[PDB]
Amino acid sequence: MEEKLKKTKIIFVVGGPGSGKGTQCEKIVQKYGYTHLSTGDLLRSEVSSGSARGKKLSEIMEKGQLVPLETVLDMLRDAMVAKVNTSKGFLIDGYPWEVQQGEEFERRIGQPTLLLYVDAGPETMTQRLLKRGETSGRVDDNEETIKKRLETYYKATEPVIAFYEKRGIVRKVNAEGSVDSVFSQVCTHLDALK
Repeated sequence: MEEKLKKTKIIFVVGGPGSGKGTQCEKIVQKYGYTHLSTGDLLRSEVSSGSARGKKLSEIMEKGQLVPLETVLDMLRDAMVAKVNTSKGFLIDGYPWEVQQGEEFERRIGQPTLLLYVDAGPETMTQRLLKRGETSGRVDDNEETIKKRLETYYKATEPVIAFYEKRGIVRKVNAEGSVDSVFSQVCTHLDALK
């Protein structure tokens, strides 16, 4: 795993819920071929056997809560190996949990190359969460409050992205609009490590 990882580049294609990260994420695989792997589906697909621990994360993933912070990396190291052999690099969508430190992800995988943040929310996620929420009769339908749900999102990820912006490694995409508004950028980050 790692031996290949150290040799391969890691990429994280993700951002804010309702921005449209995933929309481009796979489109990336379509463009360069970065392995599309979410830190969630890793345990979601692992719950089969992993069902031992699956007890909690199984519902969390359904709860929208936080995914295992301990497994995300070991699994992230698990998500790359199966492709590193043929993958120049790989995509990490869904995001692990939280940084605010740095020394953790690379501590398992071994080498972080690029980090993407699909920046939407005040303008977009508010307008997006609706069609996905309201048509379903959800709460995300808070097109008025979504700004604040996104505001509170700042205190969480915002101090992180910027933190990575200091190193100039993270690249926030502008999902503040349509697919192309978010996509012309998703590739900027992908072409930045290239």
